Amino acid sequence: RLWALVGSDLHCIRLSIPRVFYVNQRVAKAEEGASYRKVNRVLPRSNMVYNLYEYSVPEDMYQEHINEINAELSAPDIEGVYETQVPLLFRALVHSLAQFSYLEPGSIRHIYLYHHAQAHKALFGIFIPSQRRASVFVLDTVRSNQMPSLGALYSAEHGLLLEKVGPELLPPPKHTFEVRAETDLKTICRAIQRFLLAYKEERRGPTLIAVQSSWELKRLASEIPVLEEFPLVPICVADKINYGVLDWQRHGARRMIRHYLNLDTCLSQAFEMSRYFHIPIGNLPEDISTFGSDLFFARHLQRHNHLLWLSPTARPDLGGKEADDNCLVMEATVEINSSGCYSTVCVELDLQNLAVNTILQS
Amino acid sequence: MAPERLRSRALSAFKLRGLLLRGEAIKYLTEALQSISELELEDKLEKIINAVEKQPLSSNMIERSVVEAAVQECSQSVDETIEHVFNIIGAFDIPRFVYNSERKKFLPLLMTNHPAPNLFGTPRDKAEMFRERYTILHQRTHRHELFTPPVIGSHPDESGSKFQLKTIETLLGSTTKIGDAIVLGMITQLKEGKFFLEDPTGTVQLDLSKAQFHSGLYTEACFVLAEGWFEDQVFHVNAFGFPPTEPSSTTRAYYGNINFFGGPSNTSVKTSAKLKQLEEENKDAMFVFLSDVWLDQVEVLEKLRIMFAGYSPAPPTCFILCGNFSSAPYGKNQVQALKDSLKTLADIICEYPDIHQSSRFVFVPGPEDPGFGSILPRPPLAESITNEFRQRVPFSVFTTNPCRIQYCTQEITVFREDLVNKMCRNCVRFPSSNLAIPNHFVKTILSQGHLTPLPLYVCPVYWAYDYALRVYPVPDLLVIADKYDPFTTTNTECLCINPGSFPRSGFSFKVFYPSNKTVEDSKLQGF
Repeated sequence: RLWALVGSDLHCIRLSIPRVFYVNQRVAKAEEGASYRKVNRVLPRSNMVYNLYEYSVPEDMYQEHINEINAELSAPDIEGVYETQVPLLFRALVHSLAQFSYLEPGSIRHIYLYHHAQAHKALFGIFIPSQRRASVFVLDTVRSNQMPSLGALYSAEHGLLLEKVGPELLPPPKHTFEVRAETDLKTICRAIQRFLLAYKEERRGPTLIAVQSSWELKRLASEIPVLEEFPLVPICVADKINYGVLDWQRHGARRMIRHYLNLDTCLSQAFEMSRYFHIPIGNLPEDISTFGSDLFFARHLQRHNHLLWLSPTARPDLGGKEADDNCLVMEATVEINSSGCYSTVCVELDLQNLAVNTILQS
Repeated sequence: MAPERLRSRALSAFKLRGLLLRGEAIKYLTEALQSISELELEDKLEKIINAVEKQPLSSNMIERSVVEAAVQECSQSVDETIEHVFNIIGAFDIPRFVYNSERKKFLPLLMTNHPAPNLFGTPRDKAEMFRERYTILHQRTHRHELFTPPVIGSHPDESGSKFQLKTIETLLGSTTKIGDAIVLGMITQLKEGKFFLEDPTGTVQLDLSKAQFHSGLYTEACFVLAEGWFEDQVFHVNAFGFPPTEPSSTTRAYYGNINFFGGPSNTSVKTSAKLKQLEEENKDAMFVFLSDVWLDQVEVLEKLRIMFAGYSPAPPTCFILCGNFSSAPYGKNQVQALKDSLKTLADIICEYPDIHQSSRFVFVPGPEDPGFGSILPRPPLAESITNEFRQRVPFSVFTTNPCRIQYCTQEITVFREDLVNKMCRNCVRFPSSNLAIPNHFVKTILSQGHLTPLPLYVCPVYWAYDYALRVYPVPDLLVIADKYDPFTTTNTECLCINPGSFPRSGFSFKVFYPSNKTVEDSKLQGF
């Protein structure tokens, strides 16, 4: 499903792409396409030097039709055995495309939500700018309730940066609140499902849900069904809070209310990253963040066509491994150790960013 | 009965047979025999003395344990047993025999100068692997019909049924352009494209321009009968073939019923009348075999619940779950996920207590599972992972990969590795398609007599434990668990099977009945 922006909040369509297998044979074995086209992507055959094959000219190609190989492994470009697997993601359509400048990915309306938790104090957090109703729903100290949910969920503090990074939000930010609570495994998620389905109709139904963080139970995929998009508004787990939770001078003002501005932070960060590789709201940065380099390198290895990249749990894009080539992985730092001091100075030098400096000379 | 006369007669009964009882032994014997009189006492004494002498006695003096075992056997207590009837043998527990050429006999290592096997082997042991593989195949080869005729067996002399054998060092000499040379040796690509043969005497080039190759999947490190002629330090191959395979009946008829397979039995379990009876005490004696059981997936766990529902009637004696237990074997994540897997499996097993008390559950971990996966024989899965399953399901055994399972008179080998792909990638000569690849693979494994007929960097092995990977003599089952294809084949009274890979077989798996040696498909794909 492709989710995109008309002048309203969102619209969508259902689509598919011919998912490439570099099947590497149409001559003897064949399927419903003679797609031996424009053989150029030479790099898997070059990666395979770790696997040691000869004469290795690039490819031959066809759709992934079934979950099974042509086990009579062979090829006409030159005979041999090959990976043939590549299409781990779809990045652009085949059957129109724009220039994808002016991507302007900010939809206007959403509900705001938060999941971070102690096993005994789980902090399901509603707090939004329009509605003053909020939540810190449930705790396993059933004889009591989470006490700062009023007097510090109301931050008594609005930061000055709200007035600067504010235009990405339709109502102005607003941080005075009141709350409700529940305690039983039957009721929390079911009630929040009904709540959020009704909450979205205040903004009218079709909307994103701006989850400020999903540190509890990875409540990003493990949530009740969304009915529309889940954006990657969640912050990474930077505040690894597991103490007794009532210290809301930080755990309430900073963790909840100042992390409203992290909506604007994370989204503007993602948008300006999308200026460089055109994926805004589902983008990897602040995780391992490899997708910037990986996808730029892949499309440059399409510009001079070399390879769209595999990604197994281990490292490479090749088949069986000769361990002698791995022995380097199995196994300049000189200490001149002048324990006499001779041309007495503040003995010092320090060097940075040497890796990006290295590649420039070759 | 009078204790003094009972003691005197029991001591005399053992003394006349040449056996001395310690004080504890005679005291226990008198207590056990106190309820018996002269109408039965002497027959009881003779019977239990025979039971004593049946045991591996190291001396004439008898401790209390031996007479304990003897009189308990006299009192049966072996009814509906699992000991003597079903054993799981770790690869490190397999006995280390060595073939002595001058005696032409397999000797256990205690009767020899050979040291005990250990992971940090000597430089000698690395060569000893391949030298012993050649030795076993060599003594296998020379007992075939290719042997020379007896004394005037034919009035004209014959060249060993036209299959007379020689070693490399013999032909490095006067035998240039002799058109009938046959040599047993290992294929090696000792120079790139310039293949060589090697045996314990030396090496020689292989001109394999014509191969004329018999069915079987030839790889580097395969031992072959190279038939050809020698010139210019090159052996010009006319034909390649593997050594012929033996049935275990032939091997044990030659060498006697030595327990090559291992386990408690001193003799081969295939020859025992009592065990022949105990094998068939249950007409539907049955076992279940699976592989790649990804219990870090909820789908695999739920389908396992349905499989336990399906085999609540007539449950097996044991479930065999071969390794690569995980979708995502990627470290700490999977250590905790396998703890969760075994907790959930214990929950499921306790939700079927009848199957819990009727069936055992054993695990043979794969190379990708956590621990020392990458080198064989693999140790079992880490005990810290197993600990909750150890205490919550005592009816289970985590073990090595490979492991040797014995059920009464029959021999089962279980080994998890994706070896067909390895073998075909290290292929020297792309086989003829007229025979199916699992049949090629099984013929190659049986003829090479080894689970890993490939170079060491292709199949990393602790050098001194390479004998544990040896397939010799041929067992009843070769359970080669492999992603490639689930299958069933047979040769030399073995059924060589692959349970496949449970997430990729559509959750199909195998069932085995040793009471008639039949194999059935758990075709439970829509379950």
